[PDB]
Amino acid sequence: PAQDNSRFVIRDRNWHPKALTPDYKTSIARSPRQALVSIPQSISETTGPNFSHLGFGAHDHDLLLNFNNGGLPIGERIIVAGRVVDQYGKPVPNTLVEMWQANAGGRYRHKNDRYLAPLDPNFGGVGRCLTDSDGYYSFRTIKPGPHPWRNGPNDWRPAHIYFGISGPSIATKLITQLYFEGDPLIPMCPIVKSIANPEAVQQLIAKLDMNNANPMDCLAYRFDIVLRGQRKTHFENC
Amino acid sequence: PAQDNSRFVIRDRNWHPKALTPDYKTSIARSPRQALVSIPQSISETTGPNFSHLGFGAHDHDLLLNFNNGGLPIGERIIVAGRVVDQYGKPVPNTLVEMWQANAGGRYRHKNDRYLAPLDPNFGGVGRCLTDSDGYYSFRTIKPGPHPWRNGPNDWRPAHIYFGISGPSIATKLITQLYFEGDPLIPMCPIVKSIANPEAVQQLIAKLDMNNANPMDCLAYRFDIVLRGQRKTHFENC
Amino acid sequence: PAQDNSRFVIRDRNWHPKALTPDYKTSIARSPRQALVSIPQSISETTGPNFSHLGFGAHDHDLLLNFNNGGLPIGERIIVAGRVVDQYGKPVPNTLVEMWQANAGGRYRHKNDRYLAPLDPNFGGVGRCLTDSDGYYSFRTIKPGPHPWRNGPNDWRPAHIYFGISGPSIATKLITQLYFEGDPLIPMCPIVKSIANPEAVQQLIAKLDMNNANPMDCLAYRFDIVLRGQRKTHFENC
Amino acid sequence: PIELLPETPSQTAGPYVHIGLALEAAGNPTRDQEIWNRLAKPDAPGEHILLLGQVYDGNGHLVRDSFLEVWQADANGEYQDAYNLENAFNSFGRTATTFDAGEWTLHTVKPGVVNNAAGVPMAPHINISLFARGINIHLHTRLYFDDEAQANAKCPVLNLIEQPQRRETLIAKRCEVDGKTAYRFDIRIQGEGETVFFDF
Amino acid sequence: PIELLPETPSQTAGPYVHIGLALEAAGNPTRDQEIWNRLAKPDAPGEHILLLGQVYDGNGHLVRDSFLEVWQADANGEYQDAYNLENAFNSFGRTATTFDAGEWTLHTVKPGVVNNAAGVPMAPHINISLFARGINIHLHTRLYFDDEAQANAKCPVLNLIEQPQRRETLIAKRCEVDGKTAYRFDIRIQGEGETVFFDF
Amino acid sequence: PIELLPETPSQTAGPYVHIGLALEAAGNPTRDQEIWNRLAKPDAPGEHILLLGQVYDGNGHLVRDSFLEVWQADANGEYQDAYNLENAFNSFGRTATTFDAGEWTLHTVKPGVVNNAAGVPMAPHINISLFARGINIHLHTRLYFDDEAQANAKCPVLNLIEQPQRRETLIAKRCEVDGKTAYRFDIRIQGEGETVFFDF
Amino acid sequence: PIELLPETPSQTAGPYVHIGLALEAAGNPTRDQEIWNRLAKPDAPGEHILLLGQVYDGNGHLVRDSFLEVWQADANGEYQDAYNLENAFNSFGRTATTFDAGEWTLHTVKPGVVNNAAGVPMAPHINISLFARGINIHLHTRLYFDDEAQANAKCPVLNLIEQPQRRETLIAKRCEVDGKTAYRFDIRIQGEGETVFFDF
Ligand SMILES: [Fe+3]
Ligand SMILES: [Fe+3]
Ligand SMILES: [Fe+3]
Ligand SMILES: [Fe+3]
Repeated sequence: PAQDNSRFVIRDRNWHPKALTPDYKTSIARSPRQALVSIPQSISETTGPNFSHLGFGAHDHDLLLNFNNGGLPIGERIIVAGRVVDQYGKPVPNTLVEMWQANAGGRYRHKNDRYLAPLDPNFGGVGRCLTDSDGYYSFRTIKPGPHPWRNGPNDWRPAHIYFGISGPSIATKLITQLYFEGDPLIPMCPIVKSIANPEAVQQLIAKLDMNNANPMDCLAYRFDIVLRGQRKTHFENC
Repeated sequence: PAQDNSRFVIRDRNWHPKALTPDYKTSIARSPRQALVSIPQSISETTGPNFSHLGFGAHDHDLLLNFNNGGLPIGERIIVAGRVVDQYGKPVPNTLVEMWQANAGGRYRHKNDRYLAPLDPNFGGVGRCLTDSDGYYSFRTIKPGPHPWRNGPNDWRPAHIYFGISGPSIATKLITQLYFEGDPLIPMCPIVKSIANPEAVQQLIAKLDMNNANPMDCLAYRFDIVLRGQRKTHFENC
Repeated sequence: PAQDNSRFVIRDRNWHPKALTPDYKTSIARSPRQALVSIPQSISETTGPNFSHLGFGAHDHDLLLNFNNGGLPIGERIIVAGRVVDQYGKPVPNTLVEMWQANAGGRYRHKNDRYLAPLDPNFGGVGRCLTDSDGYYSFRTIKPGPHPWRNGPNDWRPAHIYFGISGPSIATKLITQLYFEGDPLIPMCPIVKSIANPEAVQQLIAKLDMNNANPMDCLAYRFDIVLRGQRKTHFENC
Repeated sequence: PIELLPETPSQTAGPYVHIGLALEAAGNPTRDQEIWNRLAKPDAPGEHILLLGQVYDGNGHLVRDSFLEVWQADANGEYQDAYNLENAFNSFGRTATTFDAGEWTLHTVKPGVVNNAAGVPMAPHINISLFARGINIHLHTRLYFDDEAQANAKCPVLNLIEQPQRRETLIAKRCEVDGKTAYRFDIRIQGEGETVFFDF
Repeated sequence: PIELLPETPSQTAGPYVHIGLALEAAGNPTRDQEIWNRLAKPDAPGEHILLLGQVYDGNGHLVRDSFLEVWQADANGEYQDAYNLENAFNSFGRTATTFDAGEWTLHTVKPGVVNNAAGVPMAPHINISLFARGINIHLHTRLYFDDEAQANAKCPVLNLIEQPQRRETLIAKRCEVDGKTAYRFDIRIQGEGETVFFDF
Repeated sequence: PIELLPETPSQTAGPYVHIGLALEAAGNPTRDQEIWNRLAKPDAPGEHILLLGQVYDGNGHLVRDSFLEVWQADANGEYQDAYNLENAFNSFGRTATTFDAGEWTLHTVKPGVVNNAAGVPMAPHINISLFARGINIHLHTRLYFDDEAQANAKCPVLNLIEQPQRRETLIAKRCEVDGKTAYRFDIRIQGEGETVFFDF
Repeated sequence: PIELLPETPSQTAGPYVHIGLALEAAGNPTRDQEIWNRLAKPDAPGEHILLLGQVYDGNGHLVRDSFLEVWQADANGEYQDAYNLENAFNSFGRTATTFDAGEWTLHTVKPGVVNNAAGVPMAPHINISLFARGINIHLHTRLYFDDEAQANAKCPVLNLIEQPQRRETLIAKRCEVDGKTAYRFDIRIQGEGETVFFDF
């Protein structure tokens, strides 16, 4: 079974977005009004699932092939790759990285999305993988299109891919969104701007990575992820 | 008795901390949601107690001697001294200055403080004096230690001494906290940061004062206090 | 036995303090007036003791428990931790780190210290450990207080902990003093100022390390130590 | 414009305020002379009354660690500023909520009427300043009396509160404690029935 | 001070979280292996229980797009981190509220007692992380059980909640659903009866 | 040019060095194992000798608070680096001046000859590092023996000292203490008869 | 930290100091009242004594242009600050060494014992400040008396001089000059027998 043998650096909740960010209108009614209650780390918080033996399908990381209905999806072929490390710079190997996104036109394969841009019959928009023994992950996909949403009267999300990362414990688990280098929608988005610190916003912007591209084939973007620093316990209960 | 013969410069409530400063968690439920109601100064507000006839014990200003249970307290021997003036620079003489603090390890002599750092059998942590005829006050004490508190999961107050100053009226009365020059905890503290303006925060930082030290004995810190400016009434009721 | 198989980068004796620094008065009569004589490295200088087989007590690194006379010492509970590396950045594992200090009030447990600040019956002021296999060391202690000394008429040492580090040879062995981030006494001290280069002084200032703190318990400071670079011999005797 | 020296900024009095300002309550030994909650000797002129109250946060929960300073005219409408434990009456006092029950008490006399700066009579009132953990700058309020309805209706300070409903939050309720005349003044810092707080 | 690499900042999981993390709930085809809401197979030791609940916003309206992750000890009080669909028990699961099914469910066993880091027993609990549109960083809470009153009263984590009334928000209500033992645990994100959320 | 990480700068060991490094001398309790001044058990191979000396400042006054570390080959010319209180011989030790008389002592064996890096034999020597209040970076020296005159005259390290007169400062004087073979090595930090100090 | 106005920096009094401060010694006309070397008129109580001395530089050569100021208690141990040429005793005086007269003199009484700030008696002493060409800031010293050995051994100021040999530099030697009691006090600014100089 899992053991309590590590502690995780406390989150900076002014680096993350706060709960109440009213320009993102849905946050107004979905933010707690009472303060969070701080509790000490116990085995409940410092452990979590390890997915080394989850069974992955051959194409689970390849969105060009994992919704194949007779053709390739339309849109900008890209590799999205990166490393997961903790705040001490230590790689996070064999960790679960899940991602999902709209198609090249900003349309999601969900019944609730009625945006007029069409679905792509060969694109589903869902990926997963484990990081390797050195902390690296890789997906192949179509660059998602921006899409409009019912916030302000003319609001458009920048192109984005959602990411979920498990890490070593439930204390490290994170959902975030990847944006793309240069996108002029980034500075305008009230969801991006839920993050108060502009330096923190920059951490979510994937960089064009020509070094990792396949010539005559696909481009590549690099998105590195930093989870809470993990340290051994010291001088406790004495 | 007291008479109404002066007016006090209106407070700048953007220089003071605002009531609602949610990173200081207890302020969320203890801040009014309605606006303060402005009222004109009358004799009720422009008068207040004077403590010239309060009887002070010999050691009331000397925390090294006022909780003597067989020895001296452990910790950094310091004089804390300064001048109380109003905003026009006028000294405020014969005014009550009270102070209280934790011991060298950040433990308070209060039944509600269960921090594991020990009490000091020769330290109580409370002082009082009057300013002299030129507005100066002086205490002798131990430099308090920082101490953890149940706000965020790893929050620590900088070393601090609480001050209360009466001044000429109930309109001038103030409670504040003194911090110490260079303490790296100051920029991190959500109570310090309840003050929005960095220049106001600087006003709470006592400076090392080698000129006032007793060689081979104790160091000294200087903390000057500025109360609301007092002026005569003019052109009223005409 | 030991063998001569490495060379150590020559010391920069303008980065270190010089011998004669007259504002530190005792250095005037305890500094050589003749130049040091340079000698080449031999097995006598490039070897030294290793302490892997020295027996350490359970609390040798823990000054909160190693002088226990019925309670805890009074003062600011802190971890002091860091890494010992050489100038090429290589960790120095299994090396002896010794430290000693005054108590919270600047009083040393030494028969020759008659400063009027009291001794703490539960504080001794001495620690030792070995660095681990990755070069890291850790102590738990009380933050020492500044203390006056008979140099100029009103001289005060900043809060400081003495360190001794063995390293791989007698050529690497060092004694130094750790100071604490922000202490306003640092720029004023003639012993600190024995070091001519301000950048070298910065190398002795331990930084507050909230990431390593135990919430509701103790703070932490980080002090990394750099010993002379070690290289293999090359092209000798040919 | 003309900018004077800035005032020293306020900070919270913190959860351990009572060790500097309410020593009995901290669980600590007192000094020979303490500033506390008995404003009137038995020989003081006027109607001797008990004041008491509880303090509530925005969730309706008791604030058990609050500290209050009061300032009031004597029964003859005079502010007695020369503070002295030997005085028949002190216009100034201090109190704090008990930690178990949260209730503060003050022993005093009903204040006489004083005029505002324009010469208009104010209804009998106690000036209160509230301090506590979570309160970054103290809150000013006034305690008026429910058996002074005629004077209250004409008070130039109460009439600066735009809404009659909010004026009601400052009116203490006559009651009896141990058979003796008392007035209860509860303070609600936030939310339903929020007490009026002043700036001046 | 020592400043480490900053953590990647959180963002909302958004309205379409189920397409990535709750494929069946999204009404989309599933892969061969999915992480879902059945922590216990019938053969798992312990008391088999159904958990269910609804999630409400600050206006008291149902949240029909939430995503929940849970982490709990087995019946013996051990956390099982080796996630495998072949296991009779996994400590980790996922569930969701959707337009068609506004009430999430989990099929599990009652967790055994786990000590905190100081060796003090915590009352039986399930750790929950809540994600949704409008939630910028996920909310952490704990589900405790109303039939563990004695343990709940002594739990060092529940006792860090200053107000007893707020502790009640974390206590799930035992019932029966289709003749099997169940507990209902509703979450109120904001306002009246607001659920306690943790930071650690 | 290539600039490596700078070395941590030295500071004085201070007047209270003995509390960290010479606990007996500080007047303090010792730990189970201490690194001190008896390098050789009685069974150690070689000629057992006492070393002793006093340390003088530039005014000719005793340095009463000095701390010395020594490093020497065993009698067979081997450096024993695996420090252990159970060893017959340790190549490393520590000593300190007594505060009343100022005299340090070491119990050891006469070191055997070792070669320099060019393969040339060095005369028998003890490497010494001197620390004290007033000494900002420790002083390195060597103790050689006056009954090794032939070897001393050919030592490639002694011959790096330009002046014969200065070479004499490193030659310890054979004597007898309690009837036992000893060598006295006084150090003069500054001025007349200043001891040679090395850099390497 | 708190930084006050800086003190005006010292400079040497220069080769012609006597024209400003020692007019007779400069061989120049004097004014009606001069501050000079006769602290005691014949009628002053106490033991009348002559003090004399020479001043030497670091090469052992006479300083023939020095200027000295002295401050001492009267025979009762009281400092008399009301300087007046009519007084039988003044606590302050001036003297000099010149080309014609290389040995300064003072005519005074032996000072009584004065306590330090902790109430501990200091041995009888004269405070001296020495100025000259080549001296950038004046040198402070004290003249004590060789016939006060018991008091000197207990003086809290002499005992702050770490080395007993240096304490001897402050002890003036009793003699007789023209049949009257005298003490010789030579000052050596630098080198062999260097006089102790103070900072306060
Ligand atoms: Fe505090
Ligand atoms: Fe989206
Ligand atoms: Fe020291
Ligand atoms: Fe000139």
